[PDB]
Amino acid sequence: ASRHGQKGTIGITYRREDMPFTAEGIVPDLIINPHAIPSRMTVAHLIECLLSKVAALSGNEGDASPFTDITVEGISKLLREHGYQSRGFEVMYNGHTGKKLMAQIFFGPTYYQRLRHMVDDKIHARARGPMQVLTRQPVEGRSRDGG
Amino acid sequence: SNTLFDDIFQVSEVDPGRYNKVCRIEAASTTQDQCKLTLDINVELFPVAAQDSLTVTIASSLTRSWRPPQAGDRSLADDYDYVMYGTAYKFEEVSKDLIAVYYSFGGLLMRLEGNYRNLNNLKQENAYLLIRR
Amino acid sequence: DESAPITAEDSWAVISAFFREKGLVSQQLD
Amino acid sequence: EEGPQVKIREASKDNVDFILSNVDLAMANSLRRVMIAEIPTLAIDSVEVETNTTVLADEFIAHRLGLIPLQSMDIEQLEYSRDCFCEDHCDKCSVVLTLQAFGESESTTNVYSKDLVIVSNLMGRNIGHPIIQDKEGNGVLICKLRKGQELKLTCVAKKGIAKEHAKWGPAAAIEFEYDPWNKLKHTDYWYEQDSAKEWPQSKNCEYEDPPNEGDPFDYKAQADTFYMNVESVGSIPVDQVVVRGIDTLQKKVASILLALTQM
Amino acid sequence: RGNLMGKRVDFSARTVISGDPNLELDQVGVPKSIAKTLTYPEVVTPYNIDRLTQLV
Amino acid sequence: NPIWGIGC
Amino acid sequence: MIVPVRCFSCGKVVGDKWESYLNLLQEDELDEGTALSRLGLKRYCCRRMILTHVDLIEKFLRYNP
Amino acid sequence: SLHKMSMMAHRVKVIPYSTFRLNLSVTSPYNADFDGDEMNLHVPQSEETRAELSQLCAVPLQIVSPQSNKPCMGIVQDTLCGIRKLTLRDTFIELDQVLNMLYWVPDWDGVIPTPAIIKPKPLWSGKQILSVAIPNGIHLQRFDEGTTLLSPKDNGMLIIDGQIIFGVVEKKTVGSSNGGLIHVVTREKGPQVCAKLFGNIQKVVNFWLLHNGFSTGIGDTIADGPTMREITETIAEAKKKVLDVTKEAQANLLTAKHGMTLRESFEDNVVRFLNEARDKAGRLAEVNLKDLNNVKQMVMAGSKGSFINIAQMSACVGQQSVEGKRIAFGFVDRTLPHFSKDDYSPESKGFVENSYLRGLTPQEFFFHAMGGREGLIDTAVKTAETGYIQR
Amino acid sequence: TLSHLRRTNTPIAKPRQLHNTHWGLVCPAETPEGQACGLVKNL
Amino acid sequence: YDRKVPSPTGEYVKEPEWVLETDGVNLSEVMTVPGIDPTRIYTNSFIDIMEVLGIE
Amino acid sequence: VGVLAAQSIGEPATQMTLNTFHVTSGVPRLKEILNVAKNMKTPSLTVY
Amino acid sequence: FIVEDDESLGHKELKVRKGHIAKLMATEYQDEYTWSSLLNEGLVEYIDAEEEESILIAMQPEDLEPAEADVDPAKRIRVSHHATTFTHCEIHPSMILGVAASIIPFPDHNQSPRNTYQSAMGKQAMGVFLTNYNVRMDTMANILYYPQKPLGTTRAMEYLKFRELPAGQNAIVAIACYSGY
Amino acid sequence: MNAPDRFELFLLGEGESKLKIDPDTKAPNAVVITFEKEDHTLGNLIRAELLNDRKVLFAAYKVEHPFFARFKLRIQTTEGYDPKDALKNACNSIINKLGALKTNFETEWNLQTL
RNA sequence: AAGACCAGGC
Ligand SMILES: [Mg+2]
Ligand SMILES: [Zn+2]
Ligand SMILES: [Zn+2]
Repeated sequence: ASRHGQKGTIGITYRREDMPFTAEGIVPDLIINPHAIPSRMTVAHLIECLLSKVAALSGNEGDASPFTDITVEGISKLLREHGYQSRGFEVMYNGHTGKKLMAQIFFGPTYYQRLRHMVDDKIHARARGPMQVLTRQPVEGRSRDGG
Repeated sequence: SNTLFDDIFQVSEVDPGRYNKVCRIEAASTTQDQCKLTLDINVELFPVAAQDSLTVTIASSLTRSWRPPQAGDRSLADDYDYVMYGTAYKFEEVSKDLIAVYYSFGGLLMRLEGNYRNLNNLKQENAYLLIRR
Repeated sequence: DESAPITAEDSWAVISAFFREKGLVSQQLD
Repeated sequence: EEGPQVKIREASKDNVDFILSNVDLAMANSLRRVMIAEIPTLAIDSVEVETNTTVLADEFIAHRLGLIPLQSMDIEQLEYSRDCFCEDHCDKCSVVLTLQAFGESESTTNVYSKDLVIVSNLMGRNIGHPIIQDKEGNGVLICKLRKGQELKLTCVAKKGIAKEHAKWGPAAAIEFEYDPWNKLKHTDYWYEQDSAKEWPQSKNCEYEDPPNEGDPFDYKAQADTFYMNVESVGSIPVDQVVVRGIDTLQKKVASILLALTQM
Repeated sequence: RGNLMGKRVDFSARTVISGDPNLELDQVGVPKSIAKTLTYPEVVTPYNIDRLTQLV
Repeated sequence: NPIWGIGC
Repeated sequence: MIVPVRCFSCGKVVGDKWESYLNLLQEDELDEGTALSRLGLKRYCCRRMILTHVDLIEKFLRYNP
Repeated sequence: SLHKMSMMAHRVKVIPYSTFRLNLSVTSPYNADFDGDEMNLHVPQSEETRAELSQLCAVPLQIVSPQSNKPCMGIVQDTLCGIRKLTLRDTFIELDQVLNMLYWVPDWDGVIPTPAIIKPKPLWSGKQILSVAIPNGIHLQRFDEGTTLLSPKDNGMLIIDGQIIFGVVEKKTVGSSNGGLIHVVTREKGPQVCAKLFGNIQKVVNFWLLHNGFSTGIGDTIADGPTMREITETIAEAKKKVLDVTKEAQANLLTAKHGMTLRESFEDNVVRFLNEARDKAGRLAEVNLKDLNNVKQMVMAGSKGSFINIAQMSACVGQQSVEGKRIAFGFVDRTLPHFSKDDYSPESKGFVENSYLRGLTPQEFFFHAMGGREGLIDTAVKTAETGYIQR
Repeated sequence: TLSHLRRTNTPIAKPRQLHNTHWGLVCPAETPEGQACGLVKNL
Repeated sequence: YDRKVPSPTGEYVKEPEWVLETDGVNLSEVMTVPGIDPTRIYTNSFIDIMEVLGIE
Repeated sequence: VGVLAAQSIGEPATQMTLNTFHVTSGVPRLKEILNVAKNMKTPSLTVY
Repeated sequence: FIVEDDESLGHKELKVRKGHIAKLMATEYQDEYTWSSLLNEGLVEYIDAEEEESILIAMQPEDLEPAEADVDPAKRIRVSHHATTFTHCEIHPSMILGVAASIIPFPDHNQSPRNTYQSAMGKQAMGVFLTNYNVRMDTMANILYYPQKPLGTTRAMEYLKFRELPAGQNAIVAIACYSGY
Repeated sequence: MNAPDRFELFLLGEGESKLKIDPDTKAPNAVVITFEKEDHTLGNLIRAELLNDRKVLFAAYKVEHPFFARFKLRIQTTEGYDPKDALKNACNSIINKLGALKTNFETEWNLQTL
């Protein structure tokens, strides 16, 4: 998850070839769905990306701090001085065929926290295991082999 | 294996209501003053502006899969510059004994009007549109 | 002018001044 | 000479810009990825730690070395440990390395990939060398250590490819573009008012002719010509990372025809 | 209400879901691990003896 | 709703 | 926590470049962005790699046995 | 588990990696998402136990929900969103792909349908291929607004013999809705046939989208250069239509609408003023976002968000509220200590005039929190009291 | 850890609210979902 | 209020009619008042309705 | 049938808000009703 | 900050001046003018919730002060300072936040209920909880192989030692549809 | 924990042919070829060069599911012309195209100084 | 082994 309640789990993992890409070469480490934006409304998320795509290129630390004097119109101008679209979007070629993508993408470096909670600490399956004493029913919890 | 329509119209106008690659055009006939034409079209493949002299045709012929080219050395009932395939759906009667069939080409709508193909224009799916100049 | 107004970017040093002396857990210890 | 054709542009030791024309995108792309993922290389794979007082953990360093770039020139005249008839490994399919690091210089002693020995018999073939491109002469700082912290390893390198692991592919980023002036219309530019002004023109637009308004939309035209750039990490010379690629893809296309015959 | 109207049962498993766009509507991908844990009492019958003696 | 309007 | 050999994103090596960078700062007195550029770190993928590393190992090293 | 559908029998597919992999369309019944959500699985044990599980609890039998006599599983997100694009008259596909697309439909008869165009380039349209997924005998008729047997805006929906004739396909035509092409295919063909229908409509579309791509970025939330102005002054003027009725109240120059307090009636207008203001504030941008704006697209497809959303992100966030009335006077006669007593204005009572694209001011930012805070509250109360009433 | 130390409790629909008086002294956002929500404030 | 209703000419048409809504509840009495339709009166207090008009 | 209608009813309730904002309705109302309350918050009564 | 119309050279004005400030960036650079002095000179006051009731606080120190004898079409529209009654000014509005939100970028641009969530997930990310960790015998503890201070930060992070103890890494995101996974 | 061993993306496992060819009943003169341990890299390349032999009546290919590195290729040709052959040819045309490429890239290279 | 309490997950 990022720092915007934009939590999500891994569905699959592709490699560089399979991955979609941009002329520069640059390829994503993560691909989250455009659908997690419209109703979540968390826009700053969208902004941190832009800003951070500049701070990436400029080496200068990008301030995101609360109520300051920094705007979306401003950052966009700073990103045009470096070379890429003033809004982030970039052209991409579908990793399987190489043909361009009819669309453009919001490709940009964003901070992501690796929340604890990895699958292999939850995955649990039982079939006739340790039975309780008083009841004689199964026992509770995956740790004690429960059901 | 015959033709089912032949007539030259004149583009009354060309409309692009929010379509970067398609325009629905309309034009009246040069023979009768009863035949109108409404047709969607690929402005990208075949450009067209207001006031043009086009010849519209129909019919079924030159259904198993669809062979690629190779017909370079085969029939070519393509003596035109636009040839769509589609189906017609409704058969409407606009007052009097004036008829009007509706043709959709896998997504492209069309309407014809008049009354003299009382034994020419069938009610089948078959239908090849043709156009030239 | 050791006596002039004070912009926004200034108030930060004040805050810096705060934690230099109180630290995130003042409350508990205090 | 014949079919598809190259036209190299400014080329160096760690890059190879060039224009590939008269080929189907489909085929350009195929070659694209083949470099990115399936060229045989040589990386450390097995690490036998003996002593280690570093603040880094065993498998953390282990990882590190997996990534350290080794030589892979005559990588092709070596065999995959899986095919070699030797229980485990040997000179005929592996490269063994040593690493000893005692903290003596009372003040941060560093462990660079340069500090690797090559204990097994190279059999006289370019391979197994700690690819250094660093200015001083100790590329890739493995790790630092203090006063009396020791660290003894022993690495074993093996063939393998980017599929098996990223620690293999010698590619590392590859530029690819085509038809900078959207003529083929393989894209629909996003925009607020003017696409053209708001969307950066590519440095690649100068080796192809501009659009020209008066012309209707050409349809029968196909994706021909691709402006690329092949960066390398070392192991294999930027040139080879292209040749060998072009070739492995071929070897595969081969067996598809070979496997065919056997049937 | 705690032990009768509802009890912990055997032959059950639970983990994390993630959708897969290549699975018939009614399927449900189960981690090998789990399938190798949950069993199913199938009586020996001259139709499945052959396969069962193999599975065994 | 709450963060849009009363009625909403 | 030490420098990351090779950039996650694209793959280009970057282990050696640490000292070069942390140096072109202290002495040659050059600002971040620029240092990287000469160190040969073009596209942001690898850029972010260096420009964001927080070398903890240093502090860890400050511990005794 | 509050549904007959909170439990359904599935075909087992052993796969690698540590996770239960379920189909998307069977998402809303359980009501799950993938942000960490977990699922319980039970295994039948008798020969009949199994049968009982497959003959009455099979997912396919469940497609039409008895509680609302309509299906309860449709096409969500990507598949929906994209199925829309693929349908537009502007969407064309050439042989190379029209082939790899037909291949993905498993039931494909092995026959490539005659091109919707032959003249210069032989092309096809989504409407065409998407249709290869629809079984024969499926007749569907619609009619939206200006919809008539030649739908101009390409509205409505007409499918005859199992071929899309006209109209675009989205939530309305393929959702868990009444007329639902699904609702119809279930009824006309059966649990089975329709259950397969998903995967197909899916496989084709998802694949297609994989290549056409789709995204969203701040750019989708910015309003025209002048529109962002035209709005500002729709709040200024709206501000004065408030200052005005406040002057006219601080003079006793207004009568009490029977049944309401002189004060209450004051609010009743302020509220109805800011609301109507806000309402068009957004509406200016709504029509200001072209048929290319991604956010718009994701709204028409019906796969996520609505007007309101755009509004609060590109125009005006809105008025904040708790217990039904604009931010109270917790501090004797004022909203925050940063305010002059008795300030009944909107900038004090919690009206966020700013858009998310622009950013809330401390005050705005705070009220907003107090507003959301109320929200979070019941989502953390009605959660189990609702469950009791259920029980 | 920081967060944990700067935490507040409150023995058990109006208290959970973010009051005006809360400005400056307590953080408006950080506060647990479900169960106890608003009965646990951070400085 | 909006009350659809039978035009003499057949078709149903818009014929809004005034209505009085209260803020309290007594029925047995506000029913026998000259000027109301004790065939349409209605309190949301079902408890009452049953007591006055029969469980049905 | 019963368990069916039982859920069929309670389900579309888990999807409502405890709030009675934006006459006593929604969540608390249903409650009010199922309890066969002798003193609802909003009694009110419509006469034509 | 205390305002007091103590200006025999104008109007109402923060007792604190740019001379007091740079007098701090003095001792600040020494790594004798702490926070204890900023208070022993009546330049700042400790206002409890009760006393708050009877004061008037100005937000931005700057703007909410100098007279008036156009504006940017981008920033958020700001109301005014139509008053001269002010008694105190806000050190900084971005101080009404606690540890949690302080790490959230542009919390003034998201739907408040979301910020409230991240406010919780942060206490569940990975990183470094101390450096001595290598000499700690605690059950369960996780360290992210390679940390990374964010490409974008809060000025507040500076006191949350966040830059030296990150909770994550800067991933090369790409918001798009693809395999449908 | 449940993920396969990486080397399953290219190595054929216990008795398994790269190719398995099955006749298609759906339509006449058609086949479906199962390629094991492969991907788009090779699939799409073969698919492509077949719409080149204007003697091939059909040619699409697909990856059943991403977890498994395999893929199906369906081909259909004109009368009395076996597709398998068209697969050979279109496959050979591929190597030549690349054979030329390799060469044209080597002479080209040598002429470089840097 | 059973319980209690705190914490956290959808
Ligand atoms: Mg969830
Ligand atoms: Zn060997
Ligand atoms: Zn990189």
